[PDB]
Amino acid sequence: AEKTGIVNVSSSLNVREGASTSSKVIGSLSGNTKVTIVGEEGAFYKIEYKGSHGYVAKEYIKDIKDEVLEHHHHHH
Repeated sequence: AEKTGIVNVSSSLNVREGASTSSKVIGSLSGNTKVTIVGEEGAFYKIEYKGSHGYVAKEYIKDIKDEVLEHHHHHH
């Protein structure tokens, strides 16, 4: 069951490849941007980053709810 967390920042959210507060930044994501979570580890959530696995703190994650959107958007 995949989970989507809503990003909440005053400017932007940094993405780390490790799990520490200052491990290694590989890029950043826009605010209110949804992130897919496949698991959790420590005080940080694991997400599927394009090219590898991104790690972010739970503090920048708010309102976590499932939302995979049913297939076939076109309504019969």
